Amino acid sequence: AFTLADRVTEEMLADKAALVVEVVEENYHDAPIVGIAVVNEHGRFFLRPETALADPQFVAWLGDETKKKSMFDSKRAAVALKWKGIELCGVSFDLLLAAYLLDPAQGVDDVAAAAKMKQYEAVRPDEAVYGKGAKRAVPDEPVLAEHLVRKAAAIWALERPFLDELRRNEQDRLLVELEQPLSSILAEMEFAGVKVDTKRLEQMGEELAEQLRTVEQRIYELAGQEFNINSPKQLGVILFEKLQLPVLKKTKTGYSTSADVLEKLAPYHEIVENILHYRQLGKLQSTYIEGLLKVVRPDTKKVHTIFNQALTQTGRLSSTEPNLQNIPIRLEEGRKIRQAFVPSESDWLIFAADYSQIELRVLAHIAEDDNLMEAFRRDLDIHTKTAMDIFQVSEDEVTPNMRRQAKAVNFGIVYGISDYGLAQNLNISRKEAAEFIERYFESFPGVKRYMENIVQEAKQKGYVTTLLHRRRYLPDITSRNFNVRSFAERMAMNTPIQGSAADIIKKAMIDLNARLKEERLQARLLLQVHDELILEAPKEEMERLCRLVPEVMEQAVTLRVPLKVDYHYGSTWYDAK
DNA sequence: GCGATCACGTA
DNA sequence: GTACGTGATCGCA
Repeated sequence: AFTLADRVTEEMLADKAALVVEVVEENYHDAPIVGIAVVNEHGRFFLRPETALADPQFVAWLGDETKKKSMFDSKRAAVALKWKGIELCGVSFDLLLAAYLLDPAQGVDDVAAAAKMKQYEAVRPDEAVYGKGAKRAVPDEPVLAEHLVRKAAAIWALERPFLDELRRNEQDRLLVELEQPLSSILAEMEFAGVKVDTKRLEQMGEELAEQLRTVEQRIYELAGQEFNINSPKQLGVILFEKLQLPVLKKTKTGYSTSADVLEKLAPYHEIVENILHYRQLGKLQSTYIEGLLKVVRPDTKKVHTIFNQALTQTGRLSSTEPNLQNIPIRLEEGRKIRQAFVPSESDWLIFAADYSQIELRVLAHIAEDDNLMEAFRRDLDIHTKTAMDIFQVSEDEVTPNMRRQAKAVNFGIVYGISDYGLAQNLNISRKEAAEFIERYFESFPGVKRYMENIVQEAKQKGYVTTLLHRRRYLPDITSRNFNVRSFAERMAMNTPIQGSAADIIKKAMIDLNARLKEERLQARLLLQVHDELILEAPKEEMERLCRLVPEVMEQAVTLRVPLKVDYHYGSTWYDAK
């Protein structure tokens, strides 16, 4: 039973409650709140949002940090309330983040999935209530209210079992002093958003458009025919049947036309380099020009990404609508779209600070490899130093190609890519790649020991852990299938590395947000991008930030090797280089 | 409309 | 054959 309340009453404002502030729009920025459920010691209550969000006692209760609330995905409700001018405080337990720390592979995205983890099933999955895709819709108040009360009652019942397992895993502080405080920082970053110079994007767009139609006209000429260049099937007919170009790699359906195999087909026909150029420009025009323009809010002229904090298996953040963690950087006209991200106020600047080789530094510390640790204590170029060791030469003898290959080995560790993957990246035979790895392990025997020990430890315990006690379970580690076991072994090696880097950057963000308020600076965190923090601040604060931000990031944790931060600022994201 | 598929961008 | 998010095509409704 539950009270479908018409008025907010004193008893709904207990100082501990499960709270549900339901936002059904996937993108919760400036999105409607469809209902409110409160469960506490005195009862279970459903509130209409027009009612509750106009009651000064309820609003005051939302914003009172000493009135503790338990929620599922508090950041969604916090941001939706931010857009209504209302602060949400006192969230002492977030069920979504608790479920994510306990087992990231469950894919827990609604209360029901988390509840299943504890054999609690008196709640429906959200897709059963709301529908899927097109037939998505808010149901009637009786149906809506019951579902919201049931989610709140589940949260109420589930806090204690979740906190108990968290404590057993030594993850209670990880939840309470890292992920939940970070969730507030992320909410504030999303709400603030990034200002976008839509005029320059549209200018870049009109320019790729004229360059696309030139190259595209060239392609039809070289094909002797018009076709959908965007359709890898049609393009595959033209390259491999009409032009008789050799088939170097097959895709599950037909012929691969990846930039991979196309570069190897370029000597055979001038159409290929044109297809590659069309691909590059169309990626930018469609995904980055047209994509970003679609999600700039015309009220703010800002993008307000949503950070997904309970998605990745490694503990990294992901971001959506737009995804600002894949904005081009390696090729120039790609990276020039970062010129479209500007400060949101005049006389402000963009400030970007990034960890230099944080994953390899984490590895040096976890593996305690004396050579790796020396390399970083000397602040060497790690790729040059790896090439020196692998190829047994002095620094003066490292050719760019030796460095490129040492860099690919290092990248292969940081991402745990397969031995077959190193051979594929370096376009070498699989055995040539094997003796590469071997040479590396002879130069870094501590990394080899770490590789072998962490795989044994994963087999033994069932999981691997990061510096801050995040864990990833690896059931596939015993599978009698080779490819399935290899990936699980590679995740055993890579997850403590990537996940520890992720932990460090999140602690950096927490420590930085406190120091900014402590220093009374107007600088604000805007974006985190796996290893980079991006802020905007008044011109007048750049100098204090050049000292402050790298200091906070480097001191976030004490490793056996220094942490190194590079930082830049400029009047756009591009120029913070 | 909705998925499966391919391709590609970042870290 | 790493972590993910997005756009296009395409075949089946």
